[PDB]
Amino acid sequence: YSYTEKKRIRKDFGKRPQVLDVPYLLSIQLDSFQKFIEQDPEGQYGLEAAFRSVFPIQSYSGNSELQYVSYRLGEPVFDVQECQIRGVTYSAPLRVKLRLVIYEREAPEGTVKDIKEQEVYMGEIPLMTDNGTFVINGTERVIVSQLHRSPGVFFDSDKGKTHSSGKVLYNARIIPYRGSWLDFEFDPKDNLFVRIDRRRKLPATIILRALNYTTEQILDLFFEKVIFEIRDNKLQMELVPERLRGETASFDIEANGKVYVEKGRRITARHIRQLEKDDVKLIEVPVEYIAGKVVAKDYIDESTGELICAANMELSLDLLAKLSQSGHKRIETLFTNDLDHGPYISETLRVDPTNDRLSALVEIYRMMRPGEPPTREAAESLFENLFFSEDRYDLSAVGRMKFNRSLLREEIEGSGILSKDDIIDVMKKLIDIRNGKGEVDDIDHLGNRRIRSVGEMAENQFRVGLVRVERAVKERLSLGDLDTLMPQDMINAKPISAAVKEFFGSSQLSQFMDQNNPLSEITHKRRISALGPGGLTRERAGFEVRDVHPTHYGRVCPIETPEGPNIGLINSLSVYAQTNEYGFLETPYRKVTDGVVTDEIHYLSAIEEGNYVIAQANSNLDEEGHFVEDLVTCRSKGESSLFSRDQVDYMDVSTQQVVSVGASLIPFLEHDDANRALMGANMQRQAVPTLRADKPLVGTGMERAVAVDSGVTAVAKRGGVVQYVDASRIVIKVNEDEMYPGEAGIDIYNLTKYTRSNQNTCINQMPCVSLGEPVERGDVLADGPSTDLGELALGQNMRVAFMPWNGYNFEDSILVSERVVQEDRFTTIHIQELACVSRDTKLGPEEITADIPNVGEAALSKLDESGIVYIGAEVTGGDILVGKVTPKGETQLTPEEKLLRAIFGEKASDVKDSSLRVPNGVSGTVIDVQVFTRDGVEKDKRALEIEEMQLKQAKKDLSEELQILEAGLFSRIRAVLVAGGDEEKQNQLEQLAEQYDELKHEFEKKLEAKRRKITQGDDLAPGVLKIVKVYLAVKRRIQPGDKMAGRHGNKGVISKINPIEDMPYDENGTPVDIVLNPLGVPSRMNIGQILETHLGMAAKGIGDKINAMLKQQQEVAKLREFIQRAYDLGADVRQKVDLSTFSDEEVMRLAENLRKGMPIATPVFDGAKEAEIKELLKLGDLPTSGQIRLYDGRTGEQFERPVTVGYMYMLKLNHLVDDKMHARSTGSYSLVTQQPLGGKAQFGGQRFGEMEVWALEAYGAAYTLQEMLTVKSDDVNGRTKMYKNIVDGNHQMEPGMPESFNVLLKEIRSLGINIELED
Amino acid sequence: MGHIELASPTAHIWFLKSLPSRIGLLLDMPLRDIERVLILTEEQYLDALEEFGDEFDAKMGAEAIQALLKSMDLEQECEQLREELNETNSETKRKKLTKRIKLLEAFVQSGNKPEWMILTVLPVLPPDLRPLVPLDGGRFATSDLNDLYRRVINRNNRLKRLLDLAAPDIIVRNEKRMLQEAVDALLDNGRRGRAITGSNKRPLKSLADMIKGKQGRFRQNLLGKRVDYSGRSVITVGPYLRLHQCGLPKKMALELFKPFIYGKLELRGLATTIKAAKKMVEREEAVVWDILDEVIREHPVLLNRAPTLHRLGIQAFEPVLIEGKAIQLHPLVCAAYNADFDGDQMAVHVPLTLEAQLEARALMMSTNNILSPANGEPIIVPSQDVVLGLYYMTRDCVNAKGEGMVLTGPKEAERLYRSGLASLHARVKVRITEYEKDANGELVAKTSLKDTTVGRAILWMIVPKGLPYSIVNQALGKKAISK
Amino acid sequence: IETPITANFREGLNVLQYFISTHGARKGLADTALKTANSGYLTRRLVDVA
Amino acid sequence: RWYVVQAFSGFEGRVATSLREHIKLHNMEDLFGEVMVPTGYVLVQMVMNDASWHLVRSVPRVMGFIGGTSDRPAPISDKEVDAIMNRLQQKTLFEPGEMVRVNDGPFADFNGVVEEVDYEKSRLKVSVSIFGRATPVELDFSQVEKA
Repeated sequence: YSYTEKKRIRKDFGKRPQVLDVPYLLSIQLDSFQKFIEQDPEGQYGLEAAFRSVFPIQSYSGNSELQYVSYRLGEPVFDVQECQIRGVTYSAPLRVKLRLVIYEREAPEGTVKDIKEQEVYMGEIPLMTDNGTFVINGTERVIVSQLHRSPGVFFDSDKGKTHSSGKVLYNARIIPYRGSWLDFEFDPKDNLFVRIDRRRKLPATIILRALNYTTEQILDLFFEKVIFEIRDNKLQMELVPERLRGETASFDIEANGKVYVEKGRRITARHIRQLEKDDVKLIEVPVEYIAGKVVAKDYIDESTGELICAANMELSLDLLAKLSQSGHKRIETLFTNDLDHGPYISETLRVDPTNDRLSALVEIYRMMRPGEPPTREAAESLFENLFFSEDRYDLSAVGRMKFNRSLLREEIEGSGILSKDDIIDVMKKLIDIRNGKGEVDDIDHLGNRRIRSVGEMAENQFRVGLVRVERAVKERLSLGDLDTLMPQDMINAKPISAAVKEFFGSSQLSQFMDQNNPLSEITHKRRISALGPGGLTRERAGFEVRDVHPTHYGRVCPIETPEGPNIGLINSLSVYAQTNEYGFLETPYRKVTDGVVTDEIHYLSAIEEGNYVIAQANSNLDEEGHFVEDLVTCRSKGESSLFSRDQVDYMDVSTQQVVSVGASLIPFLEHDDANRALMGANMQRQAVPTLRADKPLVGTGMERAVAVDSGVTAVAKRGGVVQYVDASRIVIKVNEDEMYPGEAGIDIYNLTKYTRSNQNTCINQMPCVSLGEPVERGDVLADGPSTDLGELALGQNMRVAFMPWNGYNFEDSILVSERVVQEDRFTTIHIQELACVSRDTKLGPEEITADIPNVGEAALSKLDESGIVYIGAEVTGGDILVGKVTPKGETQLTPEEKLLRAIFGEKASDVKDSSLRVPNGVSGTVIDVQVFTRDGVEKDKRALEIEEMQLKQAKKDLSEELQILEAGLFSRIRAVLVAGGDEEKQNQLEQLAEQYDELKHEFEKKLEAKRRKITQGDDLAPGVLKIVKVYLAVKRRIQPGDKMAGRHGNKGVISKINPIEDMPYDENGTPVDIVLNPLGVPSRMNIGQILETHLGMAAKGIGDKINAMLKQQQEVAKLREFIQRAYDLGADVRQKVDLSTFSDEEVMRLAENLRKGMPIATPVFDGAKEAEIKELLKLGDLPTSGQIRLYDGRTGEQFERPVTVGYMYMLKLNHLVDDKMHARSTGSYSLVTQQPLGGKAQFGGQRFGEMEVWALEAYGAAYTLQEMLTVKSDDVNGRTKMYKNIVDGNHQMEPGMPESFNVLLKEIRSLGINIELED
Repeated sequence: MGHIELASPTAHIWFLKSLPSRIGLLLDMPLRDIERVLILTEEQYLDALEEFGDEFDAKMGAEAIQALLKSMDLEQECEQLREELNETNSETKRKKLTKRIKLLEAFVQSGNKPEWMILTVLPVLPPDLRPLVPLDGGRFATSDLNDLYRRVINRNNRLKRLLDLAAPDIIVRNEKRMLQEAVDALLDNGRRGRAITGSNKRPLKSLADMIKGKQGRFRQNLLGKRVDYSGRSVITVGPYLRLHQCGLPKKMALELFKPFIYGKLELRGLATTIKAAKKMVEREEAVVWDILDEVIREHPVLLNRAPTLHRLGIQAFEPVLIEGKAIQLHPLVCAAYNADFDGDQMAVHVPLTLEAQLEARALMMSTNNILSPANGEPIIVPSQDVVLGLYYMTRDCVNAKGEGMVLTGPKEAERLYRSGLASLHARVKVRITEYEKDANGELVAKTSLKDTTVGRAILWMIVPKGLPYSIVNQALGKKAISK
Repeated sequence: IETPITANFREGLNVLQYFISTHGARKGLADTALKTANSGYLTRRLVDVA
Repeated sequence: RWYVVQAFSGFEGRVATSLREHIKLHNMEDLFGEVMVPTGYVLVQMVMNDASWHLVRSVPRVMGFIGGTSDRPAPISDKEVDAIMNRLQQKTLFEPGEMVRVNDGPFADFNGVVEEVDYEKSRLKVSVSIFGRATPVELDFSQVEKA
């Protein structure tokens, strides 16, 4: 066991022991980007795959090469904490080694001269933090990973009701990475088809006709042949015992001196053997067969020289005379049996009018590009150039891995270009499924779904920014003959920087993070959204796919799926999901080497998994290696069934492999329902960070890995002893290791406080460990917002009862006591940006007030002398944030202006207005203001004041760095020089004092490089001079209507809070905090709610006892033994850890932090039974019923039945009162029509819709319709002539025309139709 | 309508491209040709053209719809179209005679010329109805309604200038195609590919998409939307309040009911005028509250959910004074709308004037509507804590403290409330004073001793005269509470 | 399938018993959600005939 | 990529089709995908090359390309970032015929040559290049920098 845990330990419960490894959690992002931004010494995925493939580029026929090797990265411009605060994109420069090559006229492979290396700055590219976030414009924005239809050969069903005429379909889907789509198909006329890029239906013959196969060359390569023979002036056959199956005998077939099969009957297993055993190769055949059967090859008259039947043509007897008389030894026909080898292809080649390549080639482009006319060589180019190219078309790796998996082949790799032998087999195996045999493929199997993460998405985004410049490069390389520098000017920083920003800026992928919790933050990084670029749309989705399929197992979690229009489309990964070498999903399983469940684990892919026996989790194990249960429950072939012990190849290892992080933090899923579990995990993301956090006392076990791997809380990298703890910053001596070059270790941590997020909240990091204590490698030093001692708090601990209270809990509503609000528990700061821009002119720049004019009777004393609001101020009403003063006017320049320059004794002219102000209704307190003024024009007093304090800090920090680093080095030398004990002695002091003076430059040059950074970083965009934001914070309180819920799924709204006095009392006289309804619990279903509460009491009942030992000042040995045995026993479990050694200090502090709630850790899949609950209830002197008849604090009397009381661990949620509550009388209007505005911006509109109008009409009321739609909405002036009529009390209505409907008339008028009010 | 814009040809779209045609009917044309020039398949036509030699020549552009109607009429089809049919007899002879009667049955409403199909003048919307959507608050990036109408202007000049400067039909007819490309994107955006592909505007925004973006012009027009004195509100409970009441908040009530608030303060003499009151309003006052306690009883509140479908949505309630933000109400009426109070928005309507105020408190309230419009059963039927409590008291209880002590009537409820004797019991006889209106005429019938349980007997004195009493409490109220 | 579940929501249960319940719960959620559209059409449609 | 073809109002649209007119005369494939007519500013989709530039120089003269430089559209960083780089390079020594880089007023993001050097008045009449021409304006020793 480690340190910091020895303050608040949880009771480690569960059917399974504590020896297994947990991954780094946010590795899927990190371990992706690392590879994509790595100097990989092979053709590996990221940059060097995107570079070795793309650039060995030449000129158009000019023979001026550009050959590439390696790349040069640079130093970062600005750092994380500061530029997030600032509002600048996070990017680094790129130098590139560029050696040019030019070939000579008529000479093979040579070099004259390459000038130099030269190199270019290749624009700006963003990077990932150590936390695992991108930053754009000073706001954190992360891309979500994708799942789509993967590359490779796949088949589909689409049965019955697709036609809705009693017909089954069969279709192809050739999915490449890049380039066009190929859709091979089937029709009801037994034929093959093609729809390149979902276009129009055209034959698949045309493809064969196109790709090196004409009439004859098409038919030769399919399969096998019907060899007819004309020998001794009679028709004969070369018969094989394979082809006759599934047919009827038509004629008397006899050979080899024995009669076998006659007319009428069908063939059995008895008849086939007579062809195999007695040897049948050559047989005689009559004429009437050949009357209907179809010729295979072309034949020609050797005498007259004419067409003896074109390919795929039916026969006649008059021809048969001429054709047999001509001189043919070998005649060939087709098979085309309906059951086996169907008439697909044979029928197609007859339908389509043409034969040669010419027309087939000619047609495709006239269809590819309609409207435009063709050429001879535009045809020859764009087929070879479409599909037969390493540049335009790349099937790459994982495609060919799957493409070659499906077709049953030895080689998994082949040609980079599409080859002549591939599409043939692609064509064939589609018909092989259409004909009848085999089972239909499914995309539902996760074997047929590919993982791309944001780095593989960045990969997809890089090569376009490489190809778009290639055009410029190649077109410049051809025209450019002179060699006066090439890789400096011919490359620009514009197209590489811009093409990347198109996706990372404007996409559904790259969007605002929902940073309101460590959970929320982590889990946005670990999700999958299917709708996006190159995938799903609103057209195709509805049913299927959204639902779980068998192959998910422990890769993707069904629990964390956000609801809305796209329910079950956005899903989250499991805790223990990992990526393949191929780039897929995997689940770990313990190798069962015959009858031994190993500790060493091997992963297997979605296709590789199915064959071997994959267990379930819950099982028992023996001593030496053997299995306990005779008939263990397992899976393999997508279903659960019974199997033997030794045939098991693999075991399931862990409990929570299936479930996700946020879902594995809910206790007792296995007593709760699957129904209510889903809305918990979704709304568990959007929870408010409190000022004071309380923890969960019913824990799980996941909490310790999540907060550490989050990057939210301060994580200690190395191990030593804490120096100076402050609120601001914690400094720590290393002692153990010492740094590489010198000057000791020393770790420093800049704690973030009173900071802002994307969803309008507060983020405060707070200290944990004491003033001068020791620290290890990987221990929590400072807890962030809503976090506490290596535990994720989110919400708080609440006394919760389960009864009605004259229905103050009517309909899943909540009471709340005043002792909740009085303990100052759920307190939160909702923080809002109130920003202003003034300048951007072509005469005079808008001045920073220094005055503010002129309205009222008080405001001059409220605001500072400078212009901005003073550091901290309570804004109430409609005051000013930052500035006014604008240079309007242009009246004249008469005497009156020389007579206006002292009423307004300021500026050059009588001109001053406003910028922006505090909104009416919103009221809060200022904390810290930040200024960003353009470099070029001067700043205010405050813009200096902030940075001047920063410059003090800049020198103070470095001098404080100097203090111990000089002392630590020089005193270690001074002590040994005393311990040990002239020209050379002067020479030493010279060289020493030279090193002293050389050290003097190190700090000054670092300082200068750092002092440059501060003022220079005040230039965001062209044409925005003043960017000042007033940081006004609104602390919202525990008010009626605020969001409250349990972890299991009890959404509810506070009714009206009753006071403490009127709230009840227990036997000991301890009131209940929150009260819920018992009425939701059986309608929709929760037993976990019941269990968590009764265990919450159980946890805190033992907790209440342990305090008393310290409240009485008793202690010494006893306290240990009560806790020892509490951890020693909780109804027969493993992971049992007593307080074994625990000789002072540790115990003293363990108790100190573990008081008034001894926290349990109950698992998810190993949800505790009632024996564990009750034994802990027994350890803490509590009823087994969980039901005490309590005297009311109100009336005084006891209830008839015994009321269940618990602790629910209720939490708070985001959408509070103010967000939903709006009410506005009269004021402003929209720009189109004389109606009010949309919402959450200007006027309090709040729409009615078609639904409420139909309602309104039926309510039999003419006025209450008209008032909403004629009197007081559509007409502004109809309101204003009624503003006249209402106040006095005169009344009566007159509308006229309803204004909005003139837009009906007018838009039709502009359509080119006539509307005028005639008659 | 500011614009004129005279194109050297024309276009339209409704009349060029729509599933029931008009230009296709007035000429005898398909749409496919009126689509591509200016039924079989494409390759079938090309092969049919290849087979039927020459022929051909070539057609024309938009003028080959414009000039067509210069010898085309309405009141004159009726002596012609059936003379072709009259050649291969007969039937149609009468079809004209019927249509002649149809025309002679006018002439109040008539069918108008087919020249009006096609626009030598291309009309444009007025200034106010097309504004710039601001990006920051002063930079004014390209609107969702003018980029294409810049094109109408762009189209007329290009032709009027190259007819002056002389240009080939390769440069002239393609401009007529490009005259049709946006003038056919300007009034309709459907069935074809045109304009910008997802930069500022996601689709294209036509006058067709302004009238039919999704499902008509309800939103702007029919629906009106938004409205003065409107509010959105959340959830509570409300037990102390009545069913014929409305537990409003503090703050939102003052914001909405403004015009009468001042209308009082001005004319009576509380505030000096309309104006010394504003300064008093801006700062919030104690006196304001006292004045507005009076109007609340005189002016109701109409409240609904975010989805309403029945005549059980717009049920209205008399406001009553409350000092709490979240809106308290009845518990019965919640079953009528169908909400389990876990995040259900409750919108507000306005009860102004005198004439409109009649229809609130007289038609559709809680004070008024009780029994079902659809069913014969009650809608006012409880769920959860109501239902339960009643049985929880009205039950054949196991023993209890009591056995059986007999009681008169007024003494009952209390002895069982007082001490020892529980509330449930089972089995206590009572002088229940019942009344049954037999043979038509007020409260007839006399007292009786009948067997019930005791929570039952507690209730059976609240009893205002009518019902069976005790007969009905016996058994249960299972579905009988409603019944 | 041939076989069913055999245990109770109150009692301690198993890993692979919750898969099949989520297979159907996902259907039930889309059932409750997508029906608001169809009813919304059917509410209108009938009133838009009357 | 997107390059802003500056054209003249009235015949600004004429330029946008005069693109597509001359496109067919010099024809092959590619380059011009989707010609946007947004309106002095015509936004035109193009990858950089020598072709189509020669065409613009064959039929002018009202306006050319927009961005950073006329030869190769279209960058985004003008001269303020150049004014940050000049700080590391550093004079108040100004004379007739030396380049005197402006960075204050409406003459910011622009360079110029000093015309008149006043020592008595403490001004530099720096000629800023705007509209393919010159603009001579007095800007302080600080309101400018030596190139």
